[PDB]
Amino acid sequence: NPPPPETSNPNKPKRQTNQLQYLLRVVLKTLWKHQFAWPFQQPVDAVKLNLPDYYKIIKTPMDMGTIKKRLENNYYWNAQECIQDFNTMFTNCYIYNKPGDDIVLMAEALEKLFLQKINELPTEETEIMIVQAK
Amino acid sequence: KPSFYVYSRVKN
Repeated sequence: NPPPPETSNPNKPKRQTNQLQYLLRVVLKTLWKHQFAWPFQQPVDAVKLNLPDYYKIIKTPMDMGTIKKRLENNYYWNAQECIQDFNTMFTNCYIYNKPGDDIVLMAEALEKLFLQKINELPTEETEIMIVQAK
Repeated sequence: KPSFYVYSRVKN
């Protein structure tokens, strides 16, 4: 099993804006308690699930746990890359699996809810906190 | 573990 994506970087700055705060407190909150949230709350354990070719095909793995801990530690710079992480999770599920599979339908429902919630995003980004690299 | 095959099902 490959290591999970980093959630903190000493060479990267730490930023918190109103949109990232919203993504953590509303979007990630409401997608975490969704009924179809469990297959995307952990990194894909390709060893354990008989999926040896998974990381040949998913070159950027992503899960709601990694995104959650990235938002908690203020690892992101702005909201766009957190939204990109969510979209990468959904697209990883899509590319890896088949359009009629149950997990693809679950990811599609999650993505629809996510797109609604991010449509409810604050339009103007306001910086709350910034810390330079250590 | 029974509650594991449920994981292995929705990721054929």
